[PDB]
Amino acid sequence: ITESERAYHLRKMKTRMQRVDVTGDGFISREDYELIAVRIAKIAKLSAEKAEETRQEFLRVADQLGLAPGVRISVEEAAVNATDSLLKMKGEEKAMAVIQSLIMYDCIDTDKDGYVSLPEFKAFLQAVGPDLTDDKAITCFNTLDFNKNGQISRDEFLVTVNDFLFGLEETALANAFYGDL
Ligand SMILES: [Ca+2]
Ligand SMILES: [Ca+2]
Ligand SMILES: [Ca+2]
Repeated sequence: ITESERAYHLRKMKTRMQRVDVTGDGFISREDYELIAVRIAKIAKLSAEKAEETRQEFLRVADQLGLAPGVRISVEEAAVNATDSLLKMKGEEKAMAVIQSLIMYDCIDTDKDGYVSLPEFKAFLQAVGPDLTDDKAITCFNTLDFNKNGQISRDEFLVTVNDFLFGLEETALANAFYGDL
């Protein structure tokens, strides 16, 4: 792994943590996960029943990540610890990290039809990136939609996640993920 490779990977990890920090305090906490769910519910005009299910799902992810009440990790620490951890992983641990990431797929799938639609992916991207234009969100969606069938399936999401977490050189995939480093 080169110095340029490591720096690229850190840029990706910084993008991830800055996008997740929707509260804008320079930390990652369960408040961030809750706000992303709340914003998705507004953007996607979810019913009150679906909005609460989605809020609970995001908080469950916060719980799985260890973001208990009062726990806050700086975006700087989060990003550094991510590049360090992920770049040390061998094959079996990589595979598990990728499967684990699919919990985020399920969160974004708010109608639970097992696919991520354009509305669902757009709601997610604009929840974490309020500055991202409708056009750019569509571009990001089209990047993940490998077969151009109008939905992001779990296979498409998974191969994208793998490149985002472990990729060492620039791709359109990694840019669409959050998207825009
Ligand atoms: Ca935050
Ligand atoms: Ca769906
Ligand atoms: Ca597709």
